[PDB]
Amino acid sequence: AVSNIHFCKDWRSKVHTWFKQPFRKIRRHQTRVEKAKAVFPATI
Amino acid sequence: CKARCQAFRKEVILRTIKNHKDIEAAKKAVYTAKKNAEINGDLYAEADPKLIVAIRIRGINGVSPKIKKILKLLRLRQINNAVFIKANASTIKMLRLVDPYVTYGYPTLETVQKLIYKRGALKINGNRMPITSNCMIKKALGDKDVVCVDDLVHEIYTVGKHFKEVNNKLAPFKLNGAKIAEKNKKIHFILGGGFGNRELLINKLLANMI
Amino acid sequence: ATRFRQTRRRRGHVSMGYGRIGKHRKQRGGRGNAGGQHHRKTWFTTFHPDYFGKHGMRVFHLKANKYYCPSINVDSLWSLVGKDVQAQYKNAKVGEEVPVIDCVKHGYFKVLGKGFLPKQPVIVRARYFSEKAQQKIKAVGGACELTA
Amino acid sequence: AIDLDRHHVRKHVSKTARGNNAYMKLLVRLYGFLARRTQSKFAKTILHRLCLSRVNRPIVSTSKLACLMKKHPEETAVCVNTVTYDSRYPVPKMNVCALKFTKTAEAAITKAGGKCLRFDELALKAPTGRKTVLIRGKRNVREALKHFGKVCAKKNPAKQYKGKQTK
Amino acid sequence: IKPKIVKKYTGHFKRFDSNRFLRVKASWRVPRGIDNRLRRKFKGTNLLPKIGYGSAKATRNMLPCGLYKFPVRNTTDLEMIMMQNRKYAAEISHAVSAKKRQEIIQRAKILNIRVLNADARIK
Amino acid sequence: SKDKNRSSHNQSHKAHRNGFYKPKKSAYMSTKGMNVQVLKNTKAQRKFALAKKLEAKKAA
Amino acid sequence: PLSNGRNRRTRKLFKRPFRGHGLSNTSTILHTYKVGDYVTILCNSSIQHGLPYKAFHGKTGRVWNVNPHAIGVMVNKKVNNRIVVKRLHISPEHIKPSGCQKDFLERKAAVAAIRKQNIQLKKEGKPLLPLPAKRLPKQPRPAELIKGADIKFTTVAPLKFEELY
RNA sequence: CGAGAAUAGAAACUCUUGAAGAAGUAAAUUAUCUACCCGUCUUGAAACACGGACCAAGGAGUCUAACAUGGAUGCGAAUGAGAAUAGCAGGAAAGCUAUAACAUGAAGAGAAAACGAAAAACUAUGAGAGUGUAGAAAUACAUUUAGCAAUAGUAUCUUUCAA
RNA sequence: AUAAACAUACUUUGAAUCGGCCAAGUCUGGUAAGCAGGACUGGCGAUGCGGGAUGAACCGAACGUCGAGAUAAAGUGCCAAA
RNA sequence: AAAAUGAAGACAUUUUAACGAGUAAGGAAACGAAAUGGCGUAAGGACAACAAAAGUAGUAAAGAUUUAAAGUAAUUUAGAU
Repeated sequence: AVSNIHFCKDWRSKVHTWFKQPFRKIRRHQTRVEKAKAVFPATI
Repeated sequence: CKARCQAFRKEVILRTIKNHKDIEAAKKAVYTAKKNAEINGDLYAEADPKLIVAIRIRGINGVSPKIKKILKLLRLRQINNAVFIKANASTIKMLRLVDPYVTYGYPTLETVQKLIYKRGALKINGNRMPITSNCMIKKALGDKDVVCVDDLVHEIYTVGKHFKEVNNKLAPFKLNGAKIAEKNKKIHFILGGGFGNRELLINKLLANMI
Repeated sequence: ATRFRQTRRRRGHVSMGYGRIGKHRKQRGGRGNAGGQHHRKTWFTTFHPDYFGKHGMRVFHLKANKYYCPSINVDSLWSLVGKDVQAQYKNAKVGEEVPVIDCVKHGYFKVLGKGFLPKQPVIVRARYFSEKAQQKIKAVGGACELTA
Repeated sequence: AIDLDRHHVRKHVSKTARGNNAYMKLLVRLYGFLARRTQSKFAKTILHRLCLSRVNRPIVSTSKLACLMKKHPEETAVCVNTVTYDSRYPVPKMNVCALKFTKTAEAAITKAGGKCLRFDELALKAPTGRKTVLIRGKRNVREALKHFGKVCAKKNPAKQYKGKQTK
Repeated sequence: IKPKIVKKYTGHFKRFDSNRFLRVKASWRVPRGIDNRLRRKFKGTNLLPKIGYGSAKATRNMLPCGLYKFPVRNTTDLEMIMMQNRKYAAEISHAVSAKKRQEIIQRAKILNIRVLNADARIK
Repeated sequence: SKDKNRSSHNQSHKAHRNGFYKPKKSAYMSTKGMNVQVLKNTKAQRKFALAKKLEAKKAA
Repeated sequence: PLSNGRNRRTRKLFKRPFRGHGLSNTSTILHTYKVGDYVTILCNSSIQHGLPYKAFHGKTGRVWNVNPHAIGVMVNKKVNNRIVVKRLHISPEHIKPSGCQKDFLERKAAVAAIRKQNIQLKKEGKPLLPLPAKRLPKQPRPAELIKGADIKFTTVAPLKFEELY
């Protein structure tokens, strides 16, 4: 199989690790929780 | 239970009696015909031998490709390995192409016996089992009507109708070492060497090699 | 699992499994698919003969949503609704109710004819039909509708 | 030294159930003792096929068992492999015995009136094998087989592992 | 009862070129060099550890006393070989203190178990 | 820096390690390129025997 | 160093037999080759059209297919370490009917003659004949007498040297 | 004279040395035999070929991304759905639940429009399973039945100018 | 005729290698070479051991650790077993 | 390699036979009759006096210098300072 790999360019500076994903889920869930509290038809 | 062992021994005794008749009766007719031919002034032409015993002489290093295959078909895959070979126009020619690696003559009944009694072996289930009984020979060679060890020695000596089946079953004998030559083993026995046809002078070499 | 590699068993070997006469120099014939027509021609000929060249017209902006047309053979039409429903209506005829195997709902547009349908009247509703599919459905005693 | 054609190396035939499946290690113990004692070629055949890798134990769809057991009414099909379901064709009444029955293949066989034996119940019922139809599914249907060889060849090409600039 | 423990080689297989240099330790490492005097098995220097040197299976790992070795850390380990006091001999580990040793040594007398460290860490 | 151009030394003992791979008996039974008249008689009979065989199978 | 020509090294391989020039016979174009016969390829340099490759000259092959003007012949060709199957189409002028099975096809007749008698002797109850003995290499001759009435002797000794000039 | 066979018969010992150190092993020296410098390029190095004064610590096939073959595993015309993302208890960079877009696959060829598979298959060899006879033990023979996998060839069918 | 069930047929994946050298009851260019280039076969390379005092190829013969015996090449005035 | 036996014995079982030199290179882990067998360093999850005080350690750990034993070998164990 003929390889097609686009690593010739710079890639180590074009990486995006997803380590914040466990904490993004919490951050948004603590926004809806604190948005329905203000006025509930806000998050409706 | 074990009353068939008693009856089996009688059959082996009966077969040894009959087997020694063929060897002795054929020996008498050869000598009787030699006396009658001397008296009458005729000449006698002795019959050609039927059995050839070949011994590997050299090692395994430096063998030509075709000669290497002929020795394998003769089952001489090791040095000092003696086998019994049928003699006709083919094996005699095959034993001539590989002469520098074999020495072969003709065995007497006193030599066939010593090799099979002392260095005998059989291939049962693929294992080279040394001969230790007749129930072992009967189990392997019952269908070839060879039930004892004097039936095995007789068939080899006279080259019977079931010689090929008996011959391949016997494993190639592993023999000792002994003085092969007067000069060296690089010249024919005719020139006082080691290899080549030795006729009835192979029994002398096999006597010190068994 | 770096204790399972070949380096852990090839410790003590000087060449490290890469040969003394020809060492493990960096490059062994370019970088990537270099030399496609000069010294690796025996590769792109033995293992990818049609790699080099041009064939076919150019679709400047292909719209892959207009070539989309999943197909279901006739033998698999009855498995959309089930094997219980097939047996329930196994004695139906013309005039009485028969199930409609709406293929478009399940994501199959075309209906092809391959294999054999059970000998029961059946209604098939799908966007496109094959010439030998319609014969197979009709010969069994069914109907072939169209949708959209 | 001795001149031999080739030296003694390991024989390329398996004799145990591979992996650590503590249930497959029992059937081989069970069928490796029935083959030795009964000396029946059916048990040697069953033992031999239980020690084959996954790619050499191809599945037998229920429509293959149906068309193979059409003329064998009272028989117990014996396939040493998984038995899947052919959702396009009906499943008649038959007694089967396999290493693993797929959920829909097990429910379909027993719905029509059949039975789904394991390999322990078969040895108890017919150890030597008396009313069995030995079956094994197709082996050349694998997709990996197409690509083997050189595609450029003139007689039987391969199928050219796809990649860059494919056409 | 004791079978004669027969050894096919009673020496040590020292590393090649360890009697000249100090960076080369006396632990065996088979030479892989092309011109090595030893891996070609030249005469005079042809000593390598080959599986033929392995001692007899019946008397392998057997101490000269005729009993195999069994290490114990506490008095409760002794019970693991209280049935086989004619095959195994206790050997108290080197970390067990001088107080727990007199518990093991005395208990080994009760169960009649030979102990190879009966004079270790004595006062 | 010249070199040895060619030598058949050892090239024949190599080929006899894995011996000459003979062709299978299926290779001697190909029917490609045969007489067009013979291949039309053989096809015209195989169709005739098959039609009478399948009809008998359907009858039973 | 030789060349890559198709018919290279053919000064003595394609030369016609001495006093054998000109036309071929009329049984060359009249023998009937049926599928399955053993024929020998023999390149004929008089007829250039369709001359088989010089590496097949003298090889023995099996007629596999008989075409109106050419006889299909298949032979085994040797490659690097494998033997392949070659399927030529040789005109009858370039091939000769091989008699490799000349001996074999006369042993079959001898056995078939005997087996024909065994189906008659058995029907009429006579003891059936035994099949012919198999072929064996030259066996060691037995012992035979020699009469002393028609005999004569010639002494044999090394010869005294006689000069050749 | 006497094989087989039937019946009767017979093998338990002695001396020397050793807790004053037996046998075995280890260390040093002597004595006969044996022994050229390790690593590497090389057809060939102990080489008058190159690095090496000695010692300690460090020191070189690793990580990610794409494809493929094979060994183990789950499910199987489906598999995955730890795709984002949304909930649960517990406080949790862990654990559980999401009838869910989509990836590979279930259908193949054609540059493309346009299309889209059965004669409910045939032939050959082939894995098994019973029965009886006999050597009489394993095992050999005769006969009824079965056609899986695999290989080759066949009819039939979809697409292509062309299979 | 003889040999062949750890027989026979393979399939998939893959490593190393394509600087070679020597012998000859052989050949070509050369006056000739321990030169250059070849055909068939065995070796050194990749290989120790007994012998040729020493020697990559010569002769014997290819190796797990040993004990006892007949051996092979070749030797039997001393070094040196006879 | 072939037979025998096989829920746990033990030494990776028992019997018979053949075999064992080798640079480059290969033989990943698991696979009861095991589709090669193992030694060592560091870190993580478990197990370690089974009658409710449950691996070793101030009655002297790790380390260092030696002496003996086991293993063909990688190395392990123990005594003394």
